[PDB]
Amino acid sequence: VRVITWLDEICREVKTASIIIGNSTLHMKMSRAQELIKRDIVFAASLYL
Amino acid sequence: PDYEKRLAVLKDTEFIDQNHNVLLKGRVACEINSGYELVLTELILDNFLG
Amino acid sequence: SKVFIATANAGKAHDADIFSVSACNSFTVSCSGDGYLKVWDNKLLDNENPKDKSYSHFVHKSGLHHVDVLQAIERDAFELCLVATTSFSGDLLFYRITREDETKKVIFEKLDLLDSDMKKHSFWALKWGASNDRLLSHRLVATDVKGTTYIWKFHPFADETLNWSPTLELQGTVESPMTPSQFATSVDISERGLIATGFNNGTVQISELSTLRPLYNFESQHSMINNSNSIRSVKFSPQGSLLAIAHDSNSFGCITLYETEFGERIGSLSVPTHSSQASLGEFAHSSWVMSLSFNDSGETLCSAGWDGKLRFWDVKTKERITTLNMHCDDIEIEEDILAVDEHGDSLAEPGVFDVKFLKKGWRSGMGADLNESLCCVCLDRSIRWFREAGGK
Amino acid sequence: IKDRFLRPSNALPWSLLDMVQDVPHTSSGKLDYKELLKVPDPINRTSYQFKRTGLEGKISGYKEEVDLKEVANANASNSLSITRSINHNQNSVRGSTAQLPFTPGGIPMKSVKTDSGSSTMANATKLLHKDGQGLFDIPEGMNRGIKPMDAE
Amino acid sequence: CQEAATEESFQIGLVEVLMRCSLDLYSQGFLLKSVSIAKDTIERIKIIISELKCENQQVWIYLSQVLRLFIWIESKVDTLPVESLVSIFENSQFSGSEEIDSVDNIKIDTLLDSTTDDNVSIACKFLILASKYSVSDQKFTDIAGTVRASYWYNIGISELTAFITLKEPQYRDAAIFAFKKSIQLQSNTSETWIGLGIATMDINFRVSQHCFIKATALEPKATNTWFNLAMLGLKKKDTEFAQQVLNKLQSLAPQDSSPWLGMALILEEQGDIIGSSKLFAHSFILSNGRSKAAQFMYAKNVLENHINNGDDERDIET
Repeated sequence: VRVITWLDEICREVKTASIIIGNSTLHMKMSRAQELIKRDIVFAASLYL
Repeated sequence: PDYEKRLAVLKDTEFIDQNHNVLLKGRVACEINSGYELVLTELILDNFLG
Repeated sequence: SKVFIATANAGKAHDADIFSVSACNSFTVSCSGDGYLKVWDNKLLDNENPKDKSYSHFVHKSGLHHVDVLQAIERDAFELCLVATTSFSGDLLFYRITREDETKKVIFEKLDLLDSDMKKHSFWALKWGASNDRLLSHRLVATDVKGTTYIWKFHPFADETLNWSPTLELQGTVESPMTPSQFATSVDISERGLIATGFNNGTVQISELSTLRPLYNFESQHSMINNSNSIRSVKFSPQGSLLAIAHDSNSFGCITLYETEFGERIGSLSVPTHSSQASLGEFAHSSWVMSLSFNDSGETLCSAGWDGKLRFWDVKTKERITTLNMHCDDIEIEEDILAVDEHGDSLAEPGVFDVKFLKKGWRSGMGADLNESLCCVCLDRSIRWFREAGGK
Repeated sequence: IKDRFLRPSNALPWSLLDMVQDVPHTSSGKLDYKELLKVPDPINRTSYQFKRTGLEGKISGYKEEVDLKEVANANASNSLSITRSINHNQNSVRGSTAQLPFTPGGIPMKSVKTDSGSSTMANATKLLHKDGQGLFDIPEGMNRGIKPMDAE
Repeated sequence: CQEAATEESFQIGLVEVLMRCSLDLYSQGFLLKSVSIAKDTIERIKIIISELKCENQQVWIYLSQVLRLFIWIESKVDTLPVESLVSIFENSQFSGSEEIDSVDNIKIDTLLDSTTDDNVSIACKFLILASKYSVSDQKFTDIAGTVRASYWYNIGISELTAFITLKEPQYRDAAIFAFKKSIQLQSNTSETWIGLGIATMDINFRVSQHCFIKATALEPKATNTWFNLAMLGLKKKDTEFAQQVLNKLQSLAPQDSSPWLGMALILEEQGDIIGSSKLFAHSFILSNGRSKAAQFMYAKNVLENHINNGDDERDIET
């Protein structure tokens, strides 16, 4: 789960950098990944609200 | 002194230019906060990822 | 604001598909293809799906596809609350509320407001209005096959303490301005007063309700197909002068932002959605989109798709915050789960019909203060609720 | 059978939209490309300020002033001064690393003016200085120069 | 504004605040709605000029800037309610210029009956007069050159804009003079190094290259200075120069559309089309109608791919 989270962090970090570099397809791919991995147990409720 | 040696590799790898300022390679790399940033920076260059 | 989570759930509400939802501070009610009304209570007990706190009511044989509730407080004589629902045939049956705390026996009055002549026009996309002494009539806009909008001033009170006298009326008849004759898809009012109208050919024409005024229009975004651009839900920011239009495009969904005065496309609400495998373009959702909705402030927009996906679109800067995914297995109790439909299709990505916000102090099931709660209903006869994290 | 196929196109097929246009290069030069070229926005060197009446003066009397320091208020150049204009392109915290950051405390950031020319722009324009009464040939950082219209 | 009838602090401040309502929305996206405020508040500004009794330089700068949203953008020519602003000079005080009058030879009340009154040119002249003909420092503090060195920038900028839009040497000359004399009277605040570089280098290859190269001294980083140096590609003709200068831009600050646009142009003009297209599209995505050529050149390059082929209509991406 932690690994998956850190991958979300990465895809975010790379997304900005991807945009900066230029390749829009790459950015889309990053955001396609960022769509799919962020769900269910991977980002569940924070039980301290 | 060691920092200046870290500049020798950072100048050689073409992330920062020889006049000690940031290039596109150094720019893109500025986003990555992880420790394994140089290889990751080198991963994004060609259509290999496409 | 960030990511919402399940405050309460339900499943297998009606016999047919649940085509729309109607929520307010007092209660929430859903309409369906079999054509009934189950008035779900807002105040629950700690960690329990009520079910029996939603008393059913018989309406129609054919069905009920669109529904909405309105609440108000004109005076101390009567705390106002009113419901009206549309059918597949097309008759807008009004339903007057009369509640008790203990029993909760909400039986409706036999309400036949209009005579037989006015029902030549159908009733498809109804929408109530909240007027806080801008115009004394409680606004309401509907559509029909001929393309026309009607209002009904329902005041039981005296002087144009207060003696009982419920009535029906008309503010002004706004027709379909565009030529030739067209089907009016959907329509909604605004708090400021600028009340645009949507059509089945992609054009949204700006207008006003009381003055009988058709202002101006604009061209669609790529319209060459049979059903090229069909506008499903036009919506407005509660405070601002922006206009969020929801329309379709062969398979995909298309959400567009405008403003009332200019009518210029600064941008369409889209993200990297799946399309042609590798070479993508720009769409709101991968499949179709039906119901858009704003939060109380008018910043976070929330669209309801056909692919079992809610997405939170930031209005101030056009970009998605996050995506909530809808599956059949999200239902809580085991008996109510419908994984596969009767005609053989997995419901892992069902059609989400109507998402609708519940502002500060409406929902309070478990772990919620003055919260911006949310509700949603899907193709698999389910109904679910979500909430903001924390509150304060 | 007797309609669907043989009925001609109401629109036109993209196969037979090859005779549409030609694209000339010249618009009908240097000024043709760069229409956007422009000086920065008008400077407001003065500033409206209004003070107080006197003893326990809850906003009545006033006297005005003028300020001057560094440059225009924008994060594109630098503007390390904390009083800066907040644009409509920033998140709660992250946003972007493009816009330059706020001040650091403690450590000396060496950038003194040293004046009430003489030594204001000391080794700034003096370092980058070469030929022909201060006609700066090369853009600084690299070595190349410039070549007039006679090349081509 | 309803409470305060005519005070120097509140109602002058109402111009200083509500002017940027326009600029903000212009930067964000909304124009035609937001220009309504700009159009309306001009008359209000005039009303205030006589009512509050405060026709300062700051007010004229504010109105100059508001006016600048009918010059940088010119689809609001039909609305243009600035025709009744000669009465503003009659309402306010009139100090009058000295050096700037001799260049173009256009007075405060001598621009109404012009040679065929075009509407854009009416706006341009109302800009020119608004900035140039403003009163001197009457009952207002100063400190070493702030009265008539910063004000040369106000002049020189407006006049430069007038040149850029209309293409008339008369205003260009008065811009040049302004930036020469400002240079003389200051030469350390790094705003005079830009305008002079811009204006004078239109005549020939490198007279004011002294100004435009060494703008980076007290000004730490660039924005428009390194972008407009790409004009050497046709006003001199060196190709590597054009791209190698923009490398420093795109390395340091790629967030803006301009360098992307410029490179895209460079790659286009040589030979390559697909990479150039990609670049232009990316620039467009970044800007979203921020630059002029961002929208235009995109549509151009896309249309250039679709000349001599004619792809299938059943493709959705196209």
